[PDB]
This record gives sequence, structure tokens and C-alpha cells, in this order.
Amino acid sequence: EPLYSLRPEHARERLQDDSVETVTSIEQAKVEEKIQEVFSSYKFNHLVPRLVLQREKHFHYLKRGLRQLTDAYECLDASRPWLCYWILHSLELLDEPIPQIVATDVCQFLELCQSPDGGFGGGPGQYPHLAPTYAAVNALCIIGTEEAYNVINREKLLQYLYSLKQPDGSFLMHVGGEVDVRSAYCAASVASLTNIITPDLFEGTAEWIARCQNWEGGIGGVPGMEAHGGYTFCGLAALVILKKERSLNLKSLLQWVTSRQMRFEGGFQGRCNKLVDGCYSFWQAGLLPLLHRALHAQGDPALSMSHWMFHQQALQEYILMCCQCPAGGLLDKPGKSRDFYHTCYCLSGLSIAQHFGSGAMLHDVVMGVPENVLQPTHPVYNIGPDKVIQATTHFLQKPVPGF
Amino acid sequence: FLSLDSPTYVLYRDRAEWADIDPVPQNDGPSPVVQIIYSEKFRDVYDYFRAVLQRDERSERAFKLTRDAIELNAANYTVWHFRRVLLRSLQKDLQEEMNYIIAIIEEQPKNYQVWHHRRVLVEWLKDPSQELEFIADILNQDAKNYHAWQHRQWVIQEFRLWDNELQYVDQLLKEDVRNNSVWNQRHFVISNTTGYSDRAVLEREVQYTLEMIKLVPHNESAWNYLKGILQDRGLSRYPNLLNQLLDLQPSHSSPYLIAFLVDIYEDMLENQCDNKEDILNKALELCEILAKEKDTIRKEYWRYIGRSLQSKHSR
Ligand SMILES: COc1ccc(S(=O)(=O)N2Cc3cc(C#N)ccc3N(Cc3cncn3C)C[C@H]2Cc2ccccc2)cc1
Ligand SMILES: CC(C)=CCC/C(C)=C/CC/C(C)=C/COP(=O)(O)OP(=O)(O)O
Ligand SMILES: [Zn+2]
Repeated sequence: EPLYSLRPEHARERLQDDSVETVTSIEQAKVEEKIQEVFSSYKFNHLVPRLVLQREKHFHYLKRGLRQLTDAYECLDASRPWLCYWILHSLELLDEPIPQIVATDVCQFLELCQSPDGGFGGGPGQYPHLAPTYAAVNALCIIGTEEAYNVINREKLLQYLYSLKQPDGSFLMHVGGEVDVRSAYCAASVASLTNIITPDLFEGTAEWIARCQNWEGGIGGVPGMEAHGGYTFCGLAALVILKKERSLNLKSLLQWVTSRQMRFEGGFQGRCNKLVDGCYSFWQAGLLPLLHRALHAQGDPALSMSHWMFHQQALQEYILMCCQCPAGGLLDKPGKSRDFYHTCYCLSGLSIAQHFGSGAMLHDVVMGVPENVLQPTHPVYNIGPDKVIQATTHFLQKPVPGF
Repeated sequence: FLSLDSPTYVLYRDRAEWADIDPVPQNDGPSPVVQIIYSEKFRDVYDYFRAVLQRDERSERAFKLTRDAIELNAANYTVWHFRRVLLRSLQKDLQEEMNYIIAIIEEQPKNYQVWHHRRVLVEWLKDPSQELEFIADILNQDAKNYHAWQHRQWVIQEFRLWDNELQYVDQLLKEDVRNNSVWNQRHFVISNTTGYSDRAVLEREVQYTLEMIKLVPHNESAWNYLKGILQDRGLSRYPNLLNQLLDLQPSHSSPYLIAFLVDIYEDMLENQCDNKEDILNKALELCEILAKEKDTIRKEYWRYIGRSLQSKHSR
């Protein structure tokens, strides 16, 4: 009744520090203490809680950011296509259409970020890198107009991607960079949406990804690294795309993610014994729609047909209560500053938590007012499942261009 | 030489040294999107960086300019690239560059490029001698820095510097037994030195975890470790384990214990053990104690665990 986080039973899900204080315990208590202040404020103020997604405030924030950013964002000056992605995805999520005007100005911007030899750099005249290539392609697909699709040089892109492929399956982040699970995902994501996949392009790649799965259940950034939130997403989503979901111990993984939801806060941590953060609303919780399609495509008849295997409600409550800026925009956790990153991923994670799909069965869980419902997101590409349709459909009208 | 923070700092456009070269403004286009409103300082460095890049000027001045450009956006991998082109063309002393990167990581330890640059130098020099002490210093200020662990793993592997690392683990585990990076490292060493599928060590290990989990019963890290170093043999090949946990259910209870008790029964059941239809109860039960009372954040997990069992261990 009716909010999970506000229930009196919930006082129990607070941290038992065993009497043994470490840095880890002290810092989690600090966070729990802040979060409790948020949960409790309704009681202490004597109002009824009503959870509302500040759509119009978020929308003015993103509208403006899409054109101009403060020098706060100097640190993202080599990530400009990411900004396009984050803002345009948040807007699509908020069901705010993109003016043909802005579509075309994103287009020409990204053209400028396009490298002669393929890939996109982090801004005009920057060398190409896979991360901004991924962002670029996604943002191009979100826009989904022929002009946007025509920006992408698929021949070159396929050349660039080969330039990065390594012997052992892995992909460099960029020329004279090093490998990381993120890069196989960026490669796999962009390769598919644009159709330039060849038989030998991802040859080696799944087994390299499975090497990253560690003893904890999750995937680390390279073999031997601790399991971590957004790298786990990259690996599974990379595999899903290749169809090697096969190669992981999905049960050990399933079980790692699920343990990542914080019993008190309701959101996810990225690593065991670290703090909650709203962006893992997507990176951690977006694993379940992938583990669903997977455990299903392997016959698991114990799978739910109504709900994902995480607490959808508490996630929404965390996001809606703890991660919104009143002035619009979303945050990692309370007391932090808004940014377009956390706006993108808190909203994408909100969407996941709201929408269960499974072959046939569509079922929603919308905390708060009905207006809180977001447009759905594709858990592999984190763009609208429509923009994906409309993209791949197109790029199958073309043959896989080799080198 | 002239620091970005200096009160004397002067814009490049005002510098005599730089007169021959015309800045290259950013080609953002007729009607920019995600246009960042740069400080005049940022704009100025990067206008000149663009100039030295497009000209591919391999000079001592282009080199110094990379320093400022880095300080202002250390995620700019185009600058780092050009800097390494410049270290190699200008034949710069790589220890001095190693000194520089020490300092920058110290200031921005969460930046990926900066660690990447340090690996490259270590590989150029083929000298790991400063690393473990260096990385230890970063870990002394943030003991879960991912890149710092990733650089440590890399160093240790590539140059085979294992011999004093479990000692480092113990040190750190005893500083903070809840640090999952240090548990993970423990596992990285052991599986890379002695091993677990050994019989004698699997056992100082299994041992030690239980002794921490006694000190701090709600430390998920240990439980995942203990679970980690057994689950691939089968938890049910260790029958004493069960009884030894069932000791602490009254005194040291946790959802992790119960959660672990359940993993055993699945393994037990998966092998035909004794009381297949019986054991299926103690567990199915435990799934509902978890889903309804002690671990409700995972109800959807547990409701599914109680039931994939039925799916497979039914009739
Ligand atoms: C907060 O000052 C910072 C800190 C880091 C960075 S960053 O290293 O360049 N980058 C992108 C990022 C962008 C924004 C925004 N706008 C905010 C944060 C953030 N982080 C850091 C972060 C996010 N959640 C918690 N943390 C600490 C992720 C990171 C890496 C990343 C890139 C692409 C896709 C996924 C992840 C930029 C700004
Ligand atoms: C497609 C692509 C390039 C995806 C990248 C996904 C990715 C790496 C996501 C995680 C980002 C994040 C919150 C990092 C923080 O590390 P930290 O150690 O500070 O955070 P922690 O305390 O949560 O572990
Ligand atoms: Zn975050």
C-alpha cells in the first residue's frame, strides 16, 4: 500500500553493518540515509505521495540541450554524437517528435563527425572511435529519415570495423587503442543496424565475450576484470545480436543482475558492494529483456509472461522519487547534478520497467499517474523498436558491402 | 612550462611564439546542434590544436599545446593520439612523459585515456618497475577504481609479477573486507598462480571466506566468492558445507545464507541425490521465504527459482 519504498516493512531492508564499519559500509549508509530522507519527506510534510514524471520540464531541458550546452559539457567535447544520441533518445522516449528541421541539423552535424575512412569521431575533425560511431548510428536511426540513413557510409564503416578487429575475437576501441567488451557491442550494434555484417566479421567475438564472464556471474571489461554493470549489458547485447547468447552461463548472469538491485533503494548498483545509480536502471535492468528472449529461445517454461525478473515497481519508485530534477533532467542519485546521460538512461530504464513484452504477451506496470508511461525502448539498441524495424528493413534493401 | 592555472597564463592567440599560425575555428556548421559554449580558454587551445593537427606540425610547441588541450579535456583521444605521435617524432624522454602521466592520473584517476597512455609508455619502455607502487597509491585513495584494477591485472600478467599480490589482497581485504574488487583480485591471482581445482588450496580459500562471513555475515562479496570457488565443481560435492551453514541459520542468519542453501539443493537435485522429491521441498519453501519475507526485491527471481525446479524436478 501502495508504494513499496514507503511501506513500514521497508525499514528492515536498511543496511546491517554487522557492527563492522568499513569505507564501503559507511558510504552506503550515507546514501541510504539520503534516500530515506526522500522516501520519508511525504510523511514528514504530511502530504500524500503522488509520483509524477516531470515530462514538460524534462522536455524543455532536452529541447534546449539539443542545440546548446554550457561549458559544463567541455568534458564531453569529444562525445558530441553521444549527446545527440542521449538527447534525441530521451525525446523519443518522452514521445516528443523531432522537427524535420532538427533532424536535418543532426544529420549534417554527424556528417561532419564522419571520418573519410569510416566511423564517426567525437566531433568535427576528430579521429573516429567506435563509441561515437555507435552513438552516431543510433541517433541517425532515431531520426530515421532517408537523409539520416544516407549519411552513413556502409562500405567505409565496414572497412573501419575490420581495421579494429583483432585475432582473438575482440575489437579495438579505435586505431591504436585497446580492446574492451564495449567495443564488440558498438561493432555488433552498428554492423547489424546497417547490415554490413560478413561471415568472418564477428568470427572469434562471442568466445572473447564469454572470456569476460567472471566467477561472479557478470561480465567485466576485459578477461579477469570484476563484473560490472554496463560492460555486462554490452557483452550480452553483443551476443544476442550475434545469436551466441549460447556462450555465457546465462543462469549465473541472470543471478548476478538480479542481485544488483538494492533492497533498500530499489535501483541498481553496477558492481557488488557499490552504490545505487539511476543509469543502471538501463544497463543492469535492460539485461532482463535480453535474458528473457534468451532463456525463452532455450525453452525455459518457468519464465514469467507478465513481468521481468526484477522489481519493476521499486525501480520506478527509485527513478521517479530519487532521480528527477524539479527543473527537468534526471540524475544518478539524489544530491547529484542533472545531466543528459542520466536523463537518457534513467528514462530508458523507466521504460523497460514499465513494459513487459514476450513474443505475444504485452503487459505494463506504470507507477504513479498514467501519464508517466514512456514509449518503449529496444533493449539491444536502446532506441525505439520502430526505429529499428524501419532501419534494418531499409539496410537489407542493400547487400552486405565487403572490402 | 606555462600552466593553464597560472595567473600569468596567456591565451595562445596573444602569444608571440604562435604568430605565424592561424587558429582553425571549429567547423560546427551553419546551424549547430549540441554546440558547447566553450570558455574562451578552451576554445583558444583547441583552435590552435586544430591548427597543429591539420598541419601535422611535429614541434616542441605542438607538444606543449597537447598538454593544455589534455588538461582541458582528457577524454580527447584525438589529442592523446597526436601527443604520442609527438613523443615518438620529437624523441621525447619517456620517463619524463611517465612522470607527467603519473601526475595526470593522480588528478583524474577515472579517465580511461590516461591509463591507456600509461600502458603504452610501459610497453614502449618495457619497464613495469614503478607500476605496483604507483597503482597502490591510486588504490590508497579509491580502492575500487576500475581502471587501476585493470592496469594492475595487465601489468601483473604481461610481465609476470605475481609473487607479492595475494599479500596485497590480504592487506586490502583487512582494510575493507567489503571491497569486491579485492575479492575479484584474490580470485584473479589464485586462478592464475596455484589454482582452485587443486584440492589443498580450494580449502584455505573455502576456509578463509567462512571466517570473514562469520565476522561480517551480511557481506555479499564473501558469499559470492565462496559461491564462486565451488559452483563450477558442484556445491553438492561438498556435503559438509550444508551442515556447516545450517549451524548459523539461528545465530548468523541472512538472505545470503538462505540464498546459498538454495543453490546447494538445485545442485543436489540436478544430480540424483537422496530425497529428490523431499529436498525439492526444503528449497521450494526457501524460495517463498525469500520472495515473501526476507528478499522481496528478488520475488520475481525466487518465484522463478521455485518454479524452474518444478518445471524440471516434477513428477
Ligand atoms: C560526471 O562528470 C563526468 C564523468 C564522466 C564522464 S565520461 O567518462 O566522459 N562518460 C559519460 C557520462 C556522461 C555524463 C553526461 N552528460 C555523465 C556521466 C558520465 N559517466 C560517468 C557516470 C555515469 N554515471 C555515473 N558516473 C560516474 C559515464 C562515462 C562513460 C560512458 C560513456 C558512454 C556510455 C556509457 C558510459 C563525463 C562526465
Ligand atoms: C555502448 C557503450 C560504449 C556502453 C558503455 C556502458 C558502460 C561502461 C556503462 C557504465 C558507466 C558507468 C556508470 C561507469 C562508472 O564506473 P564507476 O566504477 O565509477 O561506477 P560504479 O561505482 O557504478 O561501478
Ligand atoms: Zn550513472
